[PDB]
Amino acid sequence: NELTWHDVLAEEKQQPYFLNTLQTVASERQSGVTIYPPQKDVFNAFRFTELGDVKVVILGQDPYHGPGQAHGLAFSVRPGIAIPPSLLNMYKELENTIPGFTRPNHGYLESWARQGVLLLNTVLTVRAGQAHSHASLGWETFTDKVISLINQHREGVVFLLWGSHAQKKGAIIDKQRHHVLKAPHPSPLSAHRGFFGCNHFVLANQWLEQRGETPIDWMPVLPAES
Amino acid sequence: TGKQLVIQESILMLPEEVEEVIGNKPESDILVHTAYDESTDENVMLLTSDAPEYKPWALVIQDSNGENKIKML
Repeated sequence: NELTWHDVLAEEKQQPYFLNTLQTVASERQSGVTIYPPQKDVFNAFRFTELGDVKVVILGQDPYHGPGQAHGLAFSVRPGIAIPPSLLNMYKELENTIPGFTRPNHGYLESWARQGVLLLNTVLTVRAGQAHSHASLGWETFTDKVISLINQHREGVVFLLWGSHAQKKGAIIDKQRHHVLKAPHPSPLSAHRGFFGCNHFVLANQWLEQRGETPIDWMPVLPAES
Repeated sequence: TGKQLVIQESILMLPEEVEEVIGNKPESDILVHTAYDESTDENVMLLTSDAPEYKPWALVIQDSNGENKIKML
């Protein structure tokens, strides 16, 4: 029953707030301003991980306002861009927590995506070099819905909520229908004193096997094609 | 060589999250702009207010082991 990203997203795509958002962005592009996640990538998060495969959920704010960075997935960057501060620290927690681990050489996380790790940003677009600029367009009300549906039609999903903004704030899920772990943002300004000791990655994997579901390989891999 | 202090990311934090580190409390939302550097293994952060103002609030320098050099702007 009702099991795909057509879930409401068949109505939540017809809705005026959502339609207007798309256009207001469409215009801005065409108007001369270069908005960032290329229109082709904007929805990658739902493309690499279908509603039924969502095992873990990591919430991000908005995308990278720099050239060539963002590609539709939270935290992740393209195959050759400098690993960002917060993803850099995310690697630190893994390098220590997950004993099999060892650090990659890039911040491309499409691997985690295709293993069921939803890398969802709360606002989907941003203006070049202007952070949180599209924070008044409605992506949040679209993204809230998303989270609602997951909390409605799914069970046993792990939500990794980092930072007072992701955590709670805009994340009031059913504590028993799902597993909600909280911690401070991995940003250098707060990674230490709060984040670094949490074993979210390991814990998120301990609870899966516990349910029989296969664990997540948290080490980045690299394909491509052509 | 005079060139670019490349901000790599900008994290939005609530005032109470910042107070928790800085010791001072921002009268609004803050945007943590971070530039990395594997030369000195340093994290340069510029804390400014939410869009569209971006009014500089503080500057924080952090070293390889997490020590913070704070300065109010």
